[PDB]
This record gives sequence, structure tokens and C-alpha cells, in this order.
Amino acid sequence: IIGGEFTTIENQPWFAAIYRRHRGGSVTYVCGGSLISPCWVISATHCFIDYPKKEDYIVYLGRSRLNSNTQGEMKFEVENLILHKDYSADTLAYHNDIALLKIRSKEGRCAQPSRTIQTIALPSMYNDPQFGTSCEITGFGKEQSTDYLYPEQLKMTVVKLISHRECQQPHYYGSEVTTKMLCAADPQWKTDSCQGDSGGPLVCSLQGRMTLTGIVSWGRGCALKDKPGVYTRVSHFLPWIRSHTKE
Amino acid sequence: CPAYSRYIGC
Repeated sequence: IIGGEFTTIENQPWFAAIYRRHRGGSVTYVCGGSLISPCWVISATHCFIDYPKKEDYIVYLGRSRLNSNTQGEMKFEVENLILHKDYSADTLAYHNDIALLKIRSKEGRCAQPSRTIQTIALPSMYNDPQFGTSCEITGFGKEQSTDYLYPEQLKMTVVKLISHRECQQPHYYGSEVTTKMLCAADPQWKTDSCQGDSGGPLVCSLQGRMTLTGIVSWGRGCALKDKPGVYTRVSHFLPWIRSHTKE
Repeated sequence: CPAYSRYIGC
């Protein structure tokens, strides 16, 4: 997260922290995600495409720090890792960048809401809010494009949805932003998601409800003039989602 | 790895 503020899990209690264990025993952070029902976390397919064995993954909920423990956090295994069949990584962008993880604790439970863990509602199919609406993003991603390290504390910031027409402008992204994606950026280009915020939530208030409107997918640089963050347009994937969530 | 990925792995 470029700019924005350090925060704690309580202000984003749907936020999931996804890690991978390597051959040694060493565990490193992979991507963000979002709790959309007690047993289900939603993220981005590109997070997993290189190492698709579900066994290697761990999901934390209730977690406000990257490499240390938070009071109230809960650790989960991944019982099903569902990548999107039409996923693809182009030369600049990703397509159908959406993934689902069914989480199970070693003791067989799905997540239990607490002060630090809550679900985030999905939108209605094809229902997205107005362009210029202010939304929230969250993650453990870099605080600057050029950084080598990641912040230890969770951050969040606010960005505004951008029109497709604006988005498809050549000095923006031109052709590469499709209707299954959303753009969002800072009006002065000072705040953004960055490397390591991938898979994370874009949350917007729709009707009166806080809703998961996007999933962090790609952007050129971070907080870079005329290059918005790009997100997977969740409202377009309710059939894909509901098919797998009904088990 | 697309040129504009925001993935840790890229």
C-alpha cells in the first residue's frame, strides 16, 4: 500500500493473509484475500499458479502483522484450491484473475466471527457502484515501488473507482483494461496498492452495504501518474463463485 | 509474470 495509513485487522476484519511453506520448512507471504463466507476466502489465481498444491498454503484471519502473531488470529489449511480455468497472464496484465480457497482448521472448523474476523458480502451480479465512488484497499504490500522490504503492520487507503472510458485511454491502459476488470486510483495519484497487495480486497459501499467490489490484480508501478490500480470485477463472477461455494 | 504484476513472486 502506497500512502494510506497503518491499521489493524479490526478495521478490515474480512482481510485474509495467505502464506506458503517451502521445502525447508520456511514460510513466506504470498498474497492477500478476503473472507466471503465462513469456509471461503477469495483471492487471485496468479498467487497460486506457480505452486498449485493446496497443501503448501496457510491462511490467517485476524492477523494485523506480517511476520508475527496478533491476539485473536486463527490459522487455516486449504481444503480446496480453485483456480479459474480461463486464467491467463498476458504480456502486461492478467485475465480472469480470481481464485477460491476453502479453509479448514487442523481441527476441522471454518472461521468463527469475532472482534477481529468477519465476512464481507459479495455484490449482486453485474451491480457495481458509480465511477468516482470512494473504496477501501488493504494489505501487506510495499509502501513504495522501489522498496525491497514489506511493512510489518497492515495498511489501508482509499481510492476512487475510475470509468472504463477513462481507463481505456491510451495514456492510461488503452485496450488492456477489459470490462471484467475495474480501475481505481487516487485523484492526485498519491495512494495505491503495490507489490504484495495482490489478491487483496477492494471494498466499496454499495446500496448501504460494504461490498467486495474488486480483487487486486495489476497496475504499472504504484501510485504512478495515469496508471490506476486494476482489479478483478467481482460482480462479474457470481456464477463462477456460487458454483464452487455450493458444495 | 506480466510486466505490471503486483505479485510478490514477480
